[PDB]
Amino acid sequence: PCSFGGVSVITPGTNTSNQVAVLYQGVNCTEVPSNVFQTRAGCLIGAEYVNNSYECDIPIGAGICASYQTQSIIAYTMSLGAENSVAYSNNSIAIPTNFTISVTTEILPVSMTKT
Amino acid sequence: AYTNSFTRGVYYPDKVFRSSVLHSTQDLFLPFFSNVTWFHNPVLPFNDGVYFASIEKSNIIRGWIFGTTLDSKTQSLLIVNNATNVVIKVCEFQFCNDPFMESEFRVYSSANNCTFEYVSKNLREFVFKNIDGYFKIYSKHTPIDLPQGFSALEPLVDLPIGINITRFQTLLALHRSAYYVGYLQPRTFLLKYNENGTITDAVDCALDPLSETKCTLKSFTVEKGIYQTSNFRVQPTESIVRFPNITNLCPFDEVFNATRFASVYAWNRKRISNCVADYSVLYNLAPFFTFKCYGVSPTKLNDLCFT
Amino acid sequence: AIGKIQDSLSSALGKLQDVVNHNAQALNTLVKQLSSKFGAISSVLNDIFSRLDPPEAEVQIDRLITGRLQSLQTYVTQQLIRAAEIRASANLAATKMSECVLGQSKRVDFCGKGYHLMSFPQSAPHGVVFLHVTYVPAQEKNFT
Amino acid sequence: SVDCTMYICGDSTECSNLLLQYGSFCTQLKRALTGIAVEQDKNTQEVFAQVKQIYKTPPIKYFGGFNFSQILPDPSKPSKRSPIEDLLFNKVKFKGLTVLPPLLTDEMIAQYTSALLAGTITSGWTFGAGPALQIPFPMQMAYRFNGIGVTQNVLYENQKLIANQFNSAIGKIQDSLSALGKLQDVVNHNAQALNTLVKQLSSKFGAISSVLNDIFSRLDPPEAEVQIDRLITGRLQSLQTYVTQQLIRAAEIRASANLAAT
Amino acid sequence: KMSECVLGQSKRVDFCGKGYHLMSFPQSAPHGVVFLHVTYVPAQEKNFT
Amino acid sequence: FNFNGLKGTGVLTESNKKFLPFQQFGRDIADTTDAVRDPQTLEILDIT
Ligand SMILES: *[C@@H]1O[C@H](CO)[C@@H](O[C@@H]2O[C@H](CO)[C@@H](O)[C@H](O)[C@H]2NC(C)=O)[C@H](O)[C@H]1NC(C)=O
Ligand SMILES: *[C@@H]1O[C@H](CO)[C@@H](O[C@@H]2O[C@H](CO)[C@@H](O)[C@H](O)[C@H]2NC(C)=O)[C@H](O)[C@H]1NC(C)=O
Ligand SMILES: *[C@@H]1O[C@H](CO)[C@@H](O[C@@H]2O[C@H](CO)[C@@H](O)[C@H](O)[C@H]2NC(C)=O)[C@H](O)[C@H]1NC(C)=O
Ligand SMILES: *[C@@H]1O[C@H](CO)[C@@H](O[C@@H]2O[C@H](CO)[C@@H](O)[C@H](O)[C@H]2NC(C)=O)[C@H](O)[C@H]1NC(C)=O
Ligand SMILES: *[C@@H]1O[C@H](CO)[C@@H](O[C@@H]2O[C@H](CO)[C@@H](O)[C@H](O)[C@H]2NC(C)=O)[C@H](O)[C@H]1NC(C)=O
Ligand SMILES: *[C@@H]1O[C@H](CO)[C@@H](O[C@@H]2O[C@H](CO)[C@@H](O)[C@H](O)[C@H]2NC(C)=O)[C@H](O)[C@H]1NC(C)=O
Ligand SMILES: *[C@@H]1O[C@H](CO)[C@@H](O)[C@H](O)[C@H]1NC(C)=O
Ligand SMILES: *[C@@H]1O[C@H](CO)[C@@H](O)[C@H](O)[C@H]1NC(C)=O
Ligand SMILES: *[C@@H]1O[C@H](CO)[C@@H](O)[C@H](O)[C@H]1NC(C)=O
Ligand SMILES: *[C@@H]1O[C@H](CO)[C@@H](O)[C@H](O)[C@H]1NC(C)=O
Ligand SMILES: *[C@@H]1O[C@H](CO)[C@@H](O)[C@H](O)[C@H]1NC(C)=O
Ligand SMILES: *[C@@H]1O[C@H](CO)[C@@H](O)[C@H](O)[C@H]1NC(C)=O
Ligand SMILES: *[C@@H]1O[C@H](CO)[C@@H](O)[C@H](O)[C@H]1NC(C)=O
Ligand SMILES: *[C@@H]1O[C@H](CO)[C@@H](O)[C@H](O)[C@H]1NC(C)=O
Ligand SMILES: *[C@@H]1O[C@H](CO)[C@@H](O)[C@H](O)[C@H]1NC(C)=O
Repeated sequence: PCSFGGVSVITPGTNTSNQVAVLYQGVNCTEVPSNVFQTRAGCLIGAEYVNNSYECDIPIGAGICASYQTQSIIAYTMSLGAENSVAYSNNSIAIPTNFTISVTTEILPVSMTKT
Repeated sequence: AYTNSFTRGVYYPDKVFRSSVLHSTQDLFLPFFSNVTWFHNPVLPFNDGVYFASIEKSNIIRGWIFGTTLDSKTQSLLIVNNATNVVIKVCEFQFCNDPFMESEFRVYSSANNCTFEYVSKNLREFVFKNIDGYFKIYSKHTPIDLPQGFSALEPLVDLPIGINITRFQTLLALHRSAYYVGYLQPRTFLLKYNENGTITDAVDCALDPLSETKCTLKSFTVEKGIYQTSNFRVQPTESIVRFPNITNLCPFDEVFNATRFASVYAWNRKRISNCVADYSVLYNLAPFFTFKCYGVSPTKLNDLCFT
Repeated sequence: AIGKIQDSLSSALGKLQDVVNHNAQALNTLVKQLSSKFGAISSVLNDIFSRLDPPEAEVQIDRLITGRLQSLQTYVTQQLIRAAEIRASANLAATKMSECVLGQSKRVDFCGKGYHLMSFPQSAPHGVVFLHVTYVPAQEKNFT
Repeated sequence: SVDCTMYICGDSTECSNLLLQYGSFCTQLKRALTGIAVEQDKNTQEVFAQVKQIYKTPPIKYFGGFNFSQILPDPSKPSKRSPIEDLLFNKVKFKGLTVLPPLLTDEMIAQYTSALLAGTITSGWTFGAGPALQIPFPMQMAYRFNGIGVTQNVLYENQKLIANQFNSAIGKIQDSLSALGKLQDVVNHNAQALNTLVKQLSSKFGAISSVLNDIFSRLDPPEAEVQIDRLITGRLQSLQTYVTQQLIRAAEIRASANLAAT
Repeated sequence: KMSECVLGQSKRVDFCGKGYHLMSFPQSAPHGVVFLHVTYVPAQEKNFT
Repeated sequence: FNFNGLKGTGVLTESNKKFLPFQQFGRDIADTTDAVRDPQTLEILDIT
């Protein structure tokens, strides 16, 4: 077949900028017809790929997200979280000496409109 | 010279009042950020409607002429406006090759078979279009290279003429004692109406990506995210028709032009193979042939094949 | 900590807004189907019963009935599918009402984050908001 | 994701003007399928992304005897899966149809699982309510027996016996594997709906033919519009059947993801 | 409910009947199951300082 | 009622809309006629 696929537009929101990047879904970057980046989800044009790792903002797929940070538009691989190393040993314990009372909310829908 | 339009050639697509409703319409418009020719004159093409702007406090432009040949032997439009008011007239004319006390109107010398009569700095915009035999004119006069802004144009007249147009020219007042020409294309816009019923903004839905996102979402403010707006389809080039060989004409002659046909009880069957039939040889001979095809016509299968 | 809730909400009710908006979009989509031909000469009955004889107009009316019936039957099926989801959500809200407000739960991450102390309900337009009060330890030291 | 225009019409352009005459059925299909596509990534985040930081075990990896090597990652692998996870993954384009990739790769999911394992083995359940508080593992097991009404000396005086018996009991799990029919059924149900959706294009539905180009080749427009409209209706019904079942089946996997997250 | 109300004692409020759960007994029905929930309910409170 | 081609049913009442000086009737969102102008008296009337 003569390559087909969806085209999606990545936008930071018109209240931030009017810059945009375009993803050609499962299209090889040699059969599209600057910043051209090949991802397992398709060919991404108009965003620069960096080697840092941030929290995901606009999800593209296969671990890759986009953000408006560096301004400009970039792509990158998400960060799952920090890195904690517990000082484990066979005779050490940690015990709290203080505490805080915390308050959170949860919202749940119960009904809909009767038509 | 050429100039760059910005958002120009937007007119009210129809009657019908309306309030805050990002309405979607398909019609003939002047594309945003287009290439508009500039003139300071020669017959120009028509092809499908015309955008025509100009700037000048005095009135140098003294009407237009439209039609197919801009000559006699066929009907044409003539629209003039002296210091009184607009006078449209539709006759067969004979136009001067250079048409133009305070006495004037040496434009034509013939007015035969008239089928319509009518009598009655600064930016003067016009849109001319001709659809289903109707010659419509949109216009607006707003007092002050074109500037930058948005303003929708209102219909003025609608003339059920029927006349075809393929070319037009312009008329100017000479010295004895500047205008624009755009063209319209089939495009899609998303038009914003205010509560007074006027068009205040528009989005060209075939301009850039962002605009396609606004049009698909039906909004002028897009929130951060990723939106599917369209599709990518590679297109094929060239038409390669292969075959092994062989050639000859199908002997239909010996079937239709036979001296004697069989009796129906003992009907005769000629099998056809390995030939090229021009089924268009048939159909002809109109006085008593009758053709009655079941499953297809006689035009479409001439580009078909069977075992 | 209660005084901060007002800032967190005012700067949040997405689960309630989406269910109202989604249903409105489906109802408007139903109305927009009354302006389609569905394979007919027109969409207006005053044109089908005015330029056709009775034996010819019946065929065009059936095309409109089939198209509009199909659209209305799709509308109602999709509401049955969404109705099961709001009912499941209401069953979860009813379970948390008993176990988070009328008791103290030990279930992990069921009545907030931390160690459950108490919860207070607040009504919302088409749902319920729970205020969860939890105990969280802080400032640990190591010992042997 | 299904391309409505390419599924029904298919390449032809005379068809596109006819398909526009049925209203917004193709918009409804895209909206319905996008709802499913967004929820399927959220399902995974709610089951696995329940940890703030990525925890690691200490180099020594010797927790008072208990031997967890069959569930911790294998450093001598490109994928960093555990020995048991390697067994678990060893048992399980068309005419406008496409399959989108997941947002989270399976490496990223493995990193959530190793963080849950490293948090639990070193701090028990304290890291899920606040800061991770270290305690020796043998003492963690003794608290867990206390929670079920067994006095804590039963572990401390029999620590070696419980650790050795555990190590064999977990070791038997691989033998039972080298089960996952619930995971293969999910794959089968979608494969069957995609194989059926494509096969339904070779049906005439009572028309002269099943190909929108052949109709024109051997028939005039007045009659070809009727024949193509029949095929369009039939294949449009196919898409409505497909999307309705995906919504009903996505509610079932969502209920399962809620149970797994709980 | 069969596991948590009949094969054990639950602390989940209102899950196994109204009151403090003690025990449950199943009964069969034509296309379902009927649970008999036995609960403890306090009565006759007095005032104290 | 019939207003020079516009065929419909409903109650006619004085409106408070303001058409442009070339528009005959108005439509609401979802494109259904909800106001007309009387050809003779040039007044806008709502159709409920
Ligand atoms: C518990 O004690 C340990 C040391 O026994 C502390 O962990 C070390 O902290 C320093 C920074 O203060 C790091 O540079 C070391 O790498 C840590 N060691 C290990 C093995 O991770 C720890 O901070 C103490 N915990 C508390 C709560 O005070
Ligand atoms: C436990 O932590 C709290 C803070 O979370 C401490 O209370 C604070 O004490 C400081 C110093 O006196 C005050 O400036 C703050 O106003 C206090 N906060 C509040 C909310 O009252 C408390 O002293 C700590 N307890 C111990 C034993 O150290
Ligand atoms: C179609 O016609 C061509 C031309 O006559 C045939 O080509 C011949 O093929 C044979 C076998 O390879 C050669 O020995 C001849 O020299 C070819 N002729 C020429 C002029 O090149 C071809 O075989 C024909 N195809 C079929 C299926 O009969
Ligand atoms: C944890 O268990 C594994 C087996 O599941 C142990 O690794 C095996 O050890 C035996 C000897 O006891 C060797 O013959 C095998 O070749 C080992 N397997 C592998 C894959 O290396 C491991 O030693 C145990 N760990 C501890 C600390 O006892
Ligand atoms: C405990 O004492 C209170 C008063 O402190 C009693 O309250 C009474 O409540 C009834 C309604 O139930 C009122 O009509 C009376 O006026 C109240 N009495 C007084 C003195 O205020 C309450 O009934 C007592 N509880 C029990 C269980 O006896
Ligand atoms: C249509 O004709 C009627 C008369 O038949 C016009 O009614 C007049 O309206 C003006 C106000 O606009 C009044 O002052 C006159 O008294 C009315 N005449 C009568 C006889 O009632 C009406 O204006 C005409 N419409 C248009 C658009 O010209
Ligand atoms: C959106 O625009 C408003 C002004 O209209 C501004 O106050 C607000 O900060 C903007 N939001 C973002 C995210 O930029
Ligand atoms: C695109 O094609 C080139 C060869 O032209 C190939 O090397 C490359 O791997 C292809 N990309 C993808 C994503 O398949
Ligand atoms: C990212 O790092 C790799 C090596 O890990 C390097 O080859 C590549 O050039 C880097 N990318 C950029 C944009 O610097
Ligand atoms: C318009 O097109 C002409 C060629 O037809 C070109 O010479 C000219 O530069 C163009 N104008 C602009 C503004 O691009
Ligand atoms: C204005 O031009 C028209 C052209 O037909 C003419 O009939 C009319 O007499 C002119 N008016 C004056 C005052 O010359
Ligand atoms: C148009 O005028 C010519 C004479 O110039 C005449 O022969 C012809 O009949 C006229 N056409 C009509 C439709 O009157
Ligand atoms: C206009 O010209 C076209 C050919 O370009 C012709 O088919 C059509 O009949 C003409 N229209 C009128 C009103 O004469
Ligand atoms: C035109 O619109 C403006 C802005 O909404 C409004 O203030 C004004 O009253 C309107 N004019 C009329 C005549 O309705
Ligand atoms: C045979 O058919 C051809 C084409 O229709 C015609 O020219 C010819 O006159 C026919 N022959 C006889 C004898 O009628």
